[PDB]
Amino acid sequence: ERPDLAWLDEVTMTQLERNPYEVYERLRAEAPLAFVPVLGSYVASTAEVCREVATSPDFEAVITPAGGRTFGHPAIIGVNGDIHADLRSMVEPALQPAEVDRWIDDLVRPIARRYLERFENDGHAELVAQYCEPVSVRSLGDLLGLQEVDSDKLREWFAKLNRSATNAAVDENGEFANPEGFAEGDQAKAEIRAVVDPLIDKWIEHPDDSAISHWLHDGMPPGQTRDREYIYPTIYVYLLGAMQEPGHGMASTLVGLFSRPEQLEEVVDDPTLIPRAIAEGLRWTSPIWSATARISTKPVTIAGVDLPAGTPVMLSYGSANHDTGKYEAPSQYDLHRPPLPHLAFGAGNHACAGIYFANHVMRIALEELFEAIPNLERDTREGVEFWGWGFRGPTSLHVTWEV
Ligand code: HEM
Ligand SMILES: COc1cccc(CO)c1O
Repeated sequence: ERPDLAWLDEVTMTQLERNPYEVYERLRAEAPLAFVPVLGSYVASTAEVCREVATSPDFEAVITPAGGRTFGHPAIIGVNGDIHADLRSMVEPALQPAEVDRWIDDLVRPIARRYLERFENDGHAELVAQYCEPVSVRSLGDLLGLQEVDSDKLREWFAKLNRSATNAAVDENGEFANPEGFAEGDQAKAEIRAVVDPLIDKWIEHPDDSAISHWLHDGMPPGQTRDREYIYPTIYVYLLGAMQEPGHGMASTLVGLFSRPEQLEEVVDDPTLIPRAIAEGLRWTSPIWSATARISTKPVTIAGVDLPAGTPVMLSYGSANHDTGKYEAPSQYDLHRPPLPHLAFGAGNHACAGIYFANHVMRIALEELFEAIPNLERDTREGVEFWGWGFRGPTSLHVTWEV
């Protein structure tokens, strides 16, 4: 429809998944709010537009089409008003900074040590599968009450939910181009139900300190629980992004540091720089790259585009974090970049609820990794490939060290 952007008609889903940064570099210059045909949606690509849409009183949350097919209702990311307020009040207690600080060290540090002991003397490792993902899912899984769900299974679940929730491609008529791509999401949800329904049955009668037990009971009249159908979509939301993203953030931060060997050495030598390294890592390759959206509630003009009411806008925060209006050479990882605001945790009333927790998980994991393997080096025989448009991270991270 927009004539000068006719080249967007030839952008493919595979291209965006393999590397979205060249298309989005053009979008940020040509059309900070642009309709991308293969995605079937307007997309916000700059920091100014993403922040404006995410915080505007004329927009509210909406789930992406593939997200809605994957999660249903009421996914915390896709609802508003009283339901959103209730779901926020449900999840926020265990994520409060004063609460996290009471137990985060005793949670994550023994988990990190357990996985490190399996390989720290091998001299080689694939850190995504052997360390980053397991620590991320084991830490959250224990907090949630899924202690008996193996980390291999949690990792499989977030991979399947990832592919289902980012199965966004549409055809010429706006219909999903790959309808078969939701089936493995449906299979994961069925497996999750078989595992979690007995745990809920038990928590209803015998509450404990697990987060899901508290989701059932907190704030409820005596003897009542939230219906499991009301909380399952937020359980699924956790089993995708809350499980996946801290592992993604760790791994991207390591890849970035390896790209700047002088900076990797600084951080190993001075672990107090790890939080700064992670913040730059999240900006440099945002784990949640383009997974959420908002919808206009009235006619509104954004970046020169007059949008009717009811218009969805995808928030490509991963592109916003390479906005050259804010950052110098954003495609380069730079630990010594001035610490500026970033959008890797989103913005507004639907901004990430788990920032403080996530930052500590990533911090502790990297502290223990560098303590156990100070001479870590990247395996330069194997290149690092990143994959993902909705969620983005390295598919593997082969490293070596002198034993
Ligand atoms: C590095 C790790 C993480 C990153 C980069 C990240 C980023 C994000 C982003 C970009 C959003 C969408 C915000 C928006 O639409 O404006 C989000 C939402 C959310 N995140 Fe995080 N997240 C991470 C980890 C976690 C963890 C570990 C948890 C839970 C323990 C969590 C809980 C949530 C919740 C509940 C929401 C939905 C908020 C709402 O819609 O009201 N996140 N996150
Ligand atoms: C915390 O988990 C999520 C955050 C934002 C988006 C999704 C899925 O679209 C998530 O699962």
